[PDB]
Amino acid sequence: DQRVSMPYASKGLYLETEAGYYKLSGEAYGFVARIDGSGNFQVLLSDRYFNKTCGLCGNFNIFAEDDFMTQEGTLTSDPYDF
Amino acid sequence: VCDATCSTIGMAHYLTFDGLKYLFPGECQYVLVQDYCGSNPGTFRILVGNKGCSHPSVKCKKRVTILVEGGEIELFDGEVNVKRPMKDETHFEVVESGRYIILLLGKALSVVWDRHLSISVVLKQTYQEKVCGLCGNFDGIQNNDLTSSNLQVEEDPVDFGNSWKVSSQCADTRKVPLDSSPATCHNNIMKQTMVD
Amino acid sequence: EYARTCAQEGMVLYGWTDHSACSPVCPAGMEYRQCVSPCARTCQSLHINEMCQERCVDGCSCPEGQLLDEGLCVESTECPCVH
Ligand SMILES: *[C@@H]1O[C@H](CO)[C@@H](O)[C@H](O)[C@H]1NC(C)=O
Ligand SMILES: [Ca+2]
Ligand SMILES: [Ca+2]
Repeated sequence: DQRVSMPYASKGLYLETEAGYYKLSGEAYGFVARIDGSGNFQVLLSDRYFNKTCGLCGNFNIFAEDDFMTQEGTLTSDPYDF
Repeated sequence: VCDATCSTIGMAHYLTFDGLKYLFPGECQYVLVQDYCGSNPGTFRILVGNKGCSHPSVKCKKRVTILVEGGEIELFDGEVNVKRPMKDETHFEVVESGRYIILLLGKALSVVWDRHLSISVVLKQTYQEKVCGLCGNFDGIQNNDLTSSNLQVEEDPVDFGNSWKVSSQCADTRKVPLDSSPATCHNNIMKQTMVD
Repeated sequence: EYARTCAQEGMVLYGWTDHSACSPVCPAGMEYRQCVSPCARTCQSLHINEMCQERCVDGCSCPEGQLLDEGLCVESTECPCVH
């Protein structure tokens, strides 16, 4: 809850600005986030979680149809209740 | 004149050549020492990079990237790694004797690494004020080891190392309120005396 | 989005915003380049090279000169010092 300044680098999380756009790097933990001026979240993530990370950006598999596996684990046809 | 020796005692301290302990908790990547300083060729550019190391803990794995003879050999997580072999492989040498990684690079350069944190670069008579960086200038004069990149002496070393970081848009560290007790020992007088 | 999605796959595209009549927003002094290096040579910087072999990234950046200093582009002559 304490507002900090920027940039910021604690706990292996460099919180930087690149190309006038804000960045959050976690290369130890294998991810790089960022945002643009308008607001467009982006998430770069390694190959280490291939068939691991299940969530709202779906699994990191090859397929694209089966990447709605709910918090229970259920292939759903709706992109909404998921 | 004898062979001087930097060091990185613990997580966040630095011992210069002429001999000057000072405090610098950083988190960005920093220039430990180099030769490209003002009016010289710029042969070697040893760097150091820390991650999560403003408060010393079981964390703070270092990353060391050393740039000599157009090469790129670097080390972290126990082993060394070559990213770009340098031209004159003749002077190259690596001696994994005991705890250490002794590491020659020429007639007038050497490095040591205890596999965990310590960085102790060792120079010869050759330079005698040809370098700069965190470890200072290697001149014998001990109070001019705070000559920042903008060519002046500072007094508060937390502002010194902030000049020497590589990524000029990452975080400059925060001036801590000085006190003889760090975070945990602060207001925990009992524990302080078992460590003392 | 379609620009970046193709860029990530190993095949970049160029200059598409020239005629598209839409450029993504950025603060003053900069506009949207494409494939600028992340290691933007700024003003209070150490002249070091061939460590930033990172991949090339999209985003707005300064003109040819006009180095960066605290969130704005400023001409190389007026580089300050610090104490
Ligand atoms: C993925 O993981 C699941 C279980 O997590 C496993 O049943 C399956 O064989 C794996 N293969 C693919 C393509 O994800
Ligand atoms: Ca998928
Ligand atoms: Ca000195």
